[PDB]
Amino acid sequence: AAQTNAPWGLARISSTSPGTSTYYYDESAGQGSCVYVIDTGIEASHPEFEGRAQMVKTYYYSSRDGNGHGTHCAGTVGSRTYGVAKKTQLFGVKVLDDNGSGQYSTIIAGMDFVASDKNNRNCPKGVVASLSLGGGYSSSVNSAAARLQSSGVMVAVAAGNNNADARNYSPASEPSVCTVGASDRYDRRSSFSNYGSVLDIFGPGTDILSTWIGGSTRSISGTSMATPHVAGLAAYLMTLGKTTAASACRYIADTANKGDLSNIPFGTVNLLAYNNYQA
Repeated sequence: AAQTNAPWGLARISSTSPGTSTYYYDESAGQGSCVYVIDTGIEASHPEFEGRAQMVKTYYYSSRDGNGHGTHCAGTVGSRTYGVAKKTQLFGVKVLDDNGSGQYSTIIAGMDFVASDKNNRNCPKGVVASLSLGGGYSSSVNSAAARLQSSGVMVAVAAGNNNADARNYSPASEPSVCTVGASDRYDRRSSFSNYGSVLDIFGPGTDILSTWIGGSTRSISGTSMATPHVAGLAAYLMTLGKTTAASACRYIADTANKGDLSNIPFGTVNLLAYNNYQA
């Protein structure tokens, strides 16, 4: 399938080259998979989600996304226009308040929530969790991420926006999950992107168009935007049968565009997420 005048990032992870604007992907489009978006919520009513988004948990007075961030990430995962995996099922877990902040205890609870809740969902093609959040190093946060992964969920987490080594942030620094840095439309490392040996992969993160609350759209930047590209890609590839929740990060690294990014510090992977789709 081909989506013309796609957002650049969608075009990028189906291309061996930057600078194109059509997204190509297998029409299965992640159908039968599920991706949890652990964030500020999701505006499920957005036309862009087509009935495939739902809130399943909140820790606050509402499960509505009063921020927009979680809605944007969800859109990159699976919205009809802005999403990688255009037929996945999207589940919102609001660990972050409408100001975009959250206690680590709450985030940890959300992670263990997802590890259990998947057993209450129909996801025959597999389960992904996307975590466009983080703060300073916490072993208990990492451990929760590792449990969720261990439980059979493909965990994708943002590297962070400090232009520093991701080793000092959680859950970025958890080795067993898939830590995602950010790149721009010219295949440069995003200016803010964290780096380091604990990065697994890069995805598009600068000037990423997606859904926003109030039925809207906007372009923003962050490793928060890169993470759901990889989360969606995982779900898409699991639906294709190509990989599993346990092996998808590795598979994505294996099949990445290699050596194409600039300003990747020595010791950091030079791998850009790529669906290897050939129509």
